[PDB]
Amino acid sequence: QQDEYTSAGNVTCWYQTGIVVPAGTPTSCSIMCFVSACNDFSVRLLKDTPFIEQSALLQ
Amino acid sequence: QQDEYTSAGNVTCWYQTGIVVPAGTPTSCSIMCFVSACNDFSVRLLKDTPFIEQSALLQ
Amino acid sequence: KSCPNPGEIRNGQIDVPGGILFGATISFSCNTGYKLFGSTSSFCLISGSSVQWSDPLPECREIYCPAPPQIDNGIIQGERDHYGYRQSVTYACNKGFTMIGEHSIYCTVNNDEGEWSGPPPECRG
Amino acid sequence: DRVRSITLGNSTITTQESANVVVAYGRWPEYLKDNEATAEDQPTQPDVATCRFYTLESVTWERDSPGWWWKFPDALKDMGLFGQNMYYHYLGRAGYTIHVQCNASKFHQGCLMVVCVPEAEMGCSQVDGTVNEHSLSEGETAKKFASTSTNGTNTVQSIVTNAGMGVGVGNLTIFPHQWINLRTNNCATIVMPYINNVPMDNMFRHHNFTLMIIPFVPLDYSSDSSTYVPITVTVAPMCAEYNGLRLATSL
Amino acid sequence: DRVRSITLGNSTITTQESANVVVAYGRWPEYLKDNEATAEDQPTQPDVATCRFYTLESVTWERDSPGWWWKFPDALKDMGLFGQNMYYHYLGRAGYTIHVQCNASKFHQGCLMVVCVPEAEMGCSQVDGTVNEHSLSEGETAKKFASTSTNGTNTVQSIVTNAGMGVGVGNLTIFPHQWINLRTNNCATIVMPYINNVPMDNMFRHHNFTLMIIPFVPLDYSSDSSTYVPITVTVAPMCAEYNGLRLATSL
Amino acid sequence: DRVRSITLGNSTITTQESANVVVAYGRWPEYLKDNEATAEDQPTQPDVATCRFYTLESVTWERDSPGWWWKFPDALKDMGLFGQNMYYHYLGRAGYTIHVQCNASKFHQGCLMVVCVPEAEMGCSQVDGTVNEHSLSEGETAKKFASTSTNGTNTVQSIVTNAGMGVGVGNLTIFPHQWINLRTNNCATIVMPYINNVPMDNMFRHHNFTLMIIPFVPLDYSSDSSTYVPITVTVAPMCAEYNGLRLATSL
Repeated sequence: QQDEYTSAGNVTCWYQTGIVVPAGTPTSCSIMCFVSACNDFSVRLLKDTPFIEQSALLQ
Repeated sequence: QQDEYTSAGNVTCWYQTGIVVPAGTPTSCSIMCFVSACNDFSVRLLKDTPFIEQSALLQ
Repeated sequence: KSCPNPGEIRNGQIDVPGGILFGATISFSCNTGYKLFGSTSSFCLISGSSVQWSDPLPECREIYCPAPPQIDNGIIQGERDHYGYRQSVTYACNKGFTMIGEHSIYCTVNNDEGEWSGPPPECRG
Repeated sequence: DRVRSITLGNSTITTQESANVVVAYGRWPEYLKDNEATAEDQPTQPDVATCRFYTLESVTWERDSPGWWWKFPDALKDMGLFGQNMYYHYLGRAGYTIHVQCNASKFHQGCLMVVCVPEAEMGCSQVDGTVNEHSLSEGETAKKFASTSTNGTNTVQSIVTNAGMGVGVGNLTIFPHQWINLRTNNCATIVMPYINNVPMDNMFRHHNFTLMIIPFVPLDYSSDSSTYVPITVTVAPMCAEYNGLRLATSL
Repeated sequence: DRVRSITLGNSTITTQESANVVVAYGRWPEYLKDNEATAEDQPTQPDVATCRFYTLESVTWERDSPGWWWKFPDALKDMGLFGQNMYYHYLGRAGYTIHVQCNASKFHQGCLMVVCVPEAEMGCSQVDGTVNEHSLSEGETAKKFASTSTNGTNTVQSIVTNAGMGVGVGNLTIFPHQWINLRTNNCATIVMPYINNVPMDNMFRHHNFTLMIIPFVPLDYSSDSSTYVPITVTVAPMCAEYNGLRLATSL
Repeated sequence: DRVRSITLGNSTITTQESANVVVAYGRWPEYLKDNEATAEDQPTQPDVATCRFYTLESVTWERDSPGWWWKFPDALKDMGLFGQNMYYHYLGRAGYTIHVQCNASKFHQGCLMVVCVPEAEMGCSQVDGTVNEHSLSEGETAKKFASTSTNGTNTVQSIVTNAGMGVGVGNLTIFPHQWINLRTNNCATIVMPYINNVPMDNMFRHHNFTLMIIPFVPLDYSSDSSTYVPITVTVAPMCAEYNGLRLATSL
């Protein structure tokens, strides 16, 4: 639950030369980004996850 | 300063099969030619070069 | 205080001999083959809520040689308008006529005005 | 064979259609040794803060575009902790690694020359005149050649065919160079040692070398290929010393 | 693997999309040895003046074009010092190297057969008739098959599907051949020894073999691909002897 | 490196732009050993009649097409002597080799995810409801995701972004998967062992796993590239046992 003490930074992406296509190919392409943890990652101090929640039993 | 005694020849270039391009590429291309001397070249009998010339001092 | 960036006159040039700070002047020129339609210089003056440039950027518009002088007893291979700088005009003679002189004329610019080369050829009977 | 990676400082460059790497005269950047040195005091050698890949803004290769030139240093003078040591110090020394990056498709065609010129002393437009400093270098904004002979006071005679130095623009192949032929490669790398006639030299006064990018064969494409083809230049110092510290210069 | 170079005499051929090299029957051209020879006198062996790459004029592969055939020798009879020794001498022997060169883009498609046929005795158009010599060979100008059955006296029955010899045009794969598939390669090479039933044989009388180029799959392209696709043929003798010198023939 | 061949039974698969082969969890299909087995009687192992490449009908990748899913087995239940043993036997065990084949040109672009999901229990459209069996599997006809939230009784909630299981459709990379990026490869292969919590299990009751093909980046092309791009799926059992024979089931 990061604050601005333990902030981590920000990543940004820019064209270096641009996209060049011949005639007869589309001009609008797409990128995609896959996140994973390196081989020195670790987590600690178990807590509950805020993403699941109910309002009565039988759920 | 070659004459027709020490002439050297002439080079010439011709299509062997031709240029073939798909659809959507330009048809007019360009070649370029780079000249260099082989590893057995030599020159002798220093002279002045005709390419530089002046008409008074301070030049 | 600094005026915004002058810019870039294509087919031309901007000369800034003293910076772009307040009260600094800049000059405009056009390359060989273009006429300068616009202002010649621009100063860094006070503009309302900033300092900006006295005059906007000018344009270097192509200098054109006039239509090539036709010749009697002759012909021009695909005659055209818009004969800019360094462009050529090729002549030919008609049946039974002999060609004399420069058989093609190339457009240059002199004193900032378009001008063809030497006279077109002649066709002798 | 065509893949390559260049890791300098905290910066990396990946490439997949590289031709080779010109090392200027077979010579790699190195530090000033003890017997070729002339200054007495101990030099600064920051080594990771300054010897990394600084990327200058990119230029648009148009169909009718003569060329471009940058001057190093004075291009990297506002780049991080190279452009700061370069301010606080009198004497500086460094080599570079220039990576020029221009990519197109397989339906485009063209050919750039990428050439580093040591001491590219240039010639004003009025033969009886003197250049400015602005007319030699805009920083990271490239100056542009011209397809015709230029006019105007104090501005370099930048017709392409003479390259602003009075020589033939095709003989520039004597300098360390590469080409970018949009049918084979899409990047040129030149590793440039410290070429100069004094061991260390000031960095604001002397434009140690000039990078010229000159399209010999121009762009072209057909029905709806991509109209916009940019060129990006990355420079990375190497073996960078400074000597003679005092208060910061100002211009 | 696809690059190749063939150096014969003072001539070289470079190629970058070659499939392989057919050596006719696993056999390379060689000189007539002493125990298989029949002529008494000493042969001429010029060796560099005659065993080089002679290039014949090129033909335009159109969208509807049946094929082409040349006859060797009598194609190289006006080519340099092969076509001169071949005049002054009664008996001649030689193998060849045939390089067929046809290049297209990646948006074109097609498929040629390149096939060398020994003793390609041909059949006139009127079944009860006799060919000319012109109807078998025009020199370096190729003769052309026809997409339908031909008529006219003395002219070979040159419908493609029979190939002018009365056989099936798809069985020609029994002869030394290659294909030019405009999606993979752009040149075919066949190395052809001296195949004949006598050690040496006259060169004006006997068309030792026939080179047929037959497009099975025709050309095609789209919006504005290049309309003109030419084919060029280069032949180079190898191990060429002659015997029996006298005054020059005439035709 | 990109060429590959897979020979199973009397069937072969050739490929020339394969990326690699995912072996599900580093694990290859194998037979049930003697100490992990629970059924007493001797199993059938047909081995060449059932462990071969069965090809399901192909689907048309359109410009706006959410995805597809198949359920194995119950897709190969009408395929030869796999779908017959599978009828006559109570218990069955087998791994598979899934080869997905989709080819386009160099002027097309796209990206499929090909992912095998064990126990892909799915969620009905009415939250307080129950799926059909038809709504989970049509046999060899694929079921289709939907670009919006679906309605209707008994039909799986098949909005793509949740993949019908209630999870995020981008996290499916935890399962054995590949991509088909129409710029690099044109086939994905996943070798899938028998993953289940009992040694052998019935084949009509339990959909052992689910194959989902989901285009993340959609099709696109320009002026007259080929509009029709199909996807074909081939599955081949491996190490297939059956146990518990009796009269044939019926549905």
